[PDB]
Amino acid sequence: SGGYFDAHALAMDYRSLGFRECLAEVARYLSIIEGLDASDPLRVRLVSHLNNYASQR
Amino acid sequence: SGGYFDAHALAMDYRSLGFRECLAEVARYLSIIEGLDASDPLRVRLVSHLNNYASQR
Repeated sequence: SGGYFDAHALAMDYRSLGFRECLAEVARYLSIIEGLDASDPLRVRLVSHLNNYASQR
Repeated sequence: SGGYFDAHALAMDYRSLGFRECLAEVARYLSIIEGLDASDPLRVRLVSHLNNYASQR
């Protein structure tokens, strides 16, 4: 408030970004390395689990 | 360092922490939900890939 900015709260926002960086790598890895397409059961279950985990937090 | 709060350093730590939280959830999810033990090929490759990706950063 006022002339003060909560840079600590801003720092905490990096947690969700780091979490999603890993989520993105999970999707890329499964797709490109493991060769699991967009309809693969495991790929969809795992990535959606991570999405829901992040949203809950 | 110095007499001030370094929000930059804290942000970097939250970023690295968030990435590892996703990695932790991936390992836990595979074990508990998917039922893949610690020596399962897929789980081993994915968890090891992410762990290496993290350290690489």
